[PDB]
Amino acid sequence: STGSATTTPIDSLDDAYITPVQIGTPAQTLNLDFDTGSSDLWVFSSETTASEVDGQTIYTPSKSTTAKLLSGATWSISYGDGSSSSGDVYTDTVSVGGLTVTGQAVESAKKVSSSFTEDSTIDGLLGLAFSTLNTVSPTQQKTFFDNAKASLDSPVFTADLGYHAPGTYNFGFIDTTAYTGSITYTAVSTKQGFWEWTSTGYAVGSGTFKSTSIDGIADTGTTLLYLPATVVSAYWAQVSGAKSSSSVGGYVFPCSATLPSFTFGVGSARIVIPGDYIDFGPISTGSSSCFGGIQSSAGIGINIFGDVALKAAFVVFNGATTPTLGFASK
Repeated sequence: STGSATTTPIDSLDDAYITPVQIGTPAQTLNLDFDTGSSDLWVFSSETTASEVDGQTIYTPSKSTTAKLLSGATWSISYGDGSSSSGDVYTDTVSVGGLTVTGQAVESAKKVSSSFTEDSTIDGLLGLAFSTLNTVSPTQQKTFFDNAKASLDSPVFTADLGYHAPGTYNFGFIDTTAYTGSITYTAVSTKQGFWEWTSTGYAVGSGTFKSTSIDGIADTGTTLLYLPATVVSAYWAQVSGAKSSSSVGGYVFPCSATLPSFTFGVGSARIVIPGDYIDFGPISTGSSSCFGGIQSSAGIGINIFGDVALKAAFVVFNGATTPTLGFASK
């Protein structure tokens, strides 16, 4: 089997991407944030505290003839950005882009933190990291990909995120029309439960490439590119008037600037992030200070190749017995 779904930016900045997911019988379609940096599929629901729901579509398990309470199971998650959610668990039929899993754990939120409530466009998360990170207790549950894997034509999914445009998530096949040149594959460590890999270095604009190992994770659920402070300083030094602002919480730059590109290495290959991809717009409405898309990972404890980097590539998440990542230009 295969599946193929379109993923759409939630706003004009590509702050996140949502993908429609069918849950239950008859189908209830919710728009979920596909997150290769976590392993829970959780949804706003009929059980979510009413004051914490503001415009999201909810899953109502009592309206699904295939929903079953997973008795005794609870979940609770805290993300890198300080947001959180928790609740109880159902199993139900979940379909993505025509690919169906029966008996998927659907984690129903009883509580969500304010950042979830305030984002009316995201109805929940679909985690695509390794199932060792899943938070369901006392019986840990499998991701949608891990449940689908054995049925797929190939044990892979691909992320093809758009810049200010829709893109695609495919399951079980590699669309050879969706990228240019060849896919370069690179080793993955699953020791922290992430799609963790080592970039071979970077360049800023038309500058020389610096060969240096940068360990980090491929994370579709993180908006920005978080790298070591040395690398980030080297990038922003090429932008007149850019500075790190403790009050704003990262590097800002004059909205009048033209940003340089950023290149990262994948083995002997190179992925080029155009400068425009690194502009996240005014820090507040009407400001002439703009927020940068490349930020320091200092204090986060890991480097994160989030959407700013991934949207410059066609990315293969290879779930074979020994997982690997693939990157192609597009």
